[PDB]
Amino acid sequence: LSPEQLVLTLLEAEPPHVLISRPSAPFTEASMMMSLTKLADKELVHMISWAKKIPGFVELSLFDQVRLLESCWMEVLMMGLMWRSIDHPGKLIFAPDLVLDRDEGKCVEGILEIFDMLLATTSRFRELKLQHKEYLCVKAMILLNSSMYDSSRKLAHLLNAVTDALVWVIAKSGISSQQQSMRLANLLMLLSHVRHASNKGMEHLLNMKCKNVVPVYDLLLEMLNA
Amino acid sequence: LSPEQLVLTLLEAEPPHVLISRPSAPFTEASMMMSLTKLADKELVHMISWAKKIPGFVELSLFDQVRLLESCWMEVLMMGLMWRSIDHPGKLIFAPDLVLDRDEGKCVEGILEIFDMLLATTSRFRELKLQHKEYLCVKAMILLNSSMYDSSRKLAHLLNAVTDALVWVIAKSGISSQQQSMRLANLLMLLSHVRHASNKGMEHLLNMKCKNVVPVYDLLLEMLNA
Ligand SMILES: Oc1ccc(-c2noc3cc(O)ccc23)c(O)c1
Ligand SMILES: Oc1ccc(-c2noc3cc(O)ccc23)c(O)c1
Repeated sequence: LSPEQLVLTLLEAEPPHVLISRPSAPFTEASMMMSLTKLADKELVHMISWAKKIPGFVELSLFDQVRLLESCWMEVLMMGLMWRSIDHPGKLIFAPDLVLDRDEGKCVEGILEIFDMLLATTSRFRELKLQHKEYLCVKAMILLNSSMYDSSRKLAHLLNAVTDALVWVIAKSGISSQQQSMRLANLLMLLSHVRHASNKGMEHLLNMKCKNVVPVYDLLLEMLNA
Repeated sequence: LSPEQLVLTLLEAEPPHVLISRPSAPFTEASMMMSLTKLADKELVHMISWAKKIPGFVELSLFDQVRLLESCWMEVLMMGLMWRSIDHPGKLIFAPDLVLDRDEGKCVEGILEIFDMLLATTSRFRELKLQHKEYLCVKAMILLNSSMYDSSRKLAHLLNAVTDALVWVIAKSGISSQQQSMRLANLLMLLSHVRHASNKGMEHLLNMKCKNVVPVYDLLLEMLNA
């Protein structure tokens, strides 16, 4: 399985876009939290289908597959969120029909700081001129590398193959050899930012759940608690 | 500055280790916290001199300097802890006479979870055989890549010089171009985990401050509230 086939497959596995519209009424802390959670919940199903299409994921132990998923879902969602919002400064494209403005975050306590984060990070990928093929590779890496802790070996092999796919895609651009290393370094240092946004969001979401301001759905309730 | 000279500036920037010792009686939740917040607080004074000795940091604006330090302080402390602990598996060398074992996390509510992370990441650096020069570059990249932001171009420039320095340090090993790209991605992917550990560590510390188990007072408090 060459780095070329792996990217091809990643493109195929791309999860389709989830559609969600704005509720019929001015956004209240309640309506917003519901819109985002329902959206996240629906997305989580597609992520799982995406993970399993990644060569070698299904071959990992059952408990590691869920360990990697429970650990990276917010990161993977916010990275998808960023790619969508890349060409639209100041906006967050949660869905084709759900494009919140920065200031619109002031409708939910504390989420405004999270919107700024996602916006700045997205702004950073924008300046980097993030390519679609790099995004696909970067997204798959967040998954395989999300968890700290015969199966560990396969994982190692899997992250290795994906890293090799990013390198290759980067090289395909025709830029300097010295630039290949700088760009690789730049894309990866942004993973800490994506990770930081994910940590903060989950904190926020968890507290919304405790403040019981939002009911939980089938699958998302299992991920948050983890 | 050429890579080699930048790395020497980084070496000269390395501050002394803060010495602390095991308290009088066995560890109480309160004394253990007093020990950790006491250690951090004294290390922060050293971390500030360290950052000021990094090429270009003092040329950044006053507010930027503080923004970077407030954003990454914990990440930097944990990374140094990892370096000091890299050769002693199962132990966290907070200081020469403060070597806690995994099972000593059970003295504080919720910090055992953090210890495990800290040891897993350290263990990760150990298997990659992290060389001192690499350690120096990564710690500096953490400070410069911390915040999610004329003085703006000064940073991406600063950061790029340290990355180039790391890129050089890896090349000096003489390994394959492919292995040079893999080692860089593996070292950089780990920054995410460090950031993650830093995030939990602070949530925990902020929580303790509320339970007032830890009397986080001066300097350190300025780093937490932010
Ligand atoms: O409290 C919350 C709830 C949802 C999010 C969120 N961020 O990015 C997203 C991308 C999605 O596709 C679906 C939900 C989110 C958040 O950052 C905080
Ligand atoms: O509540 C707390 C208090 C201190 C720490 C800590 N982690 O790593 C460290 C490294 C240091 O050099 C000094 C303090 C800490 C923590 O993770 C949670």
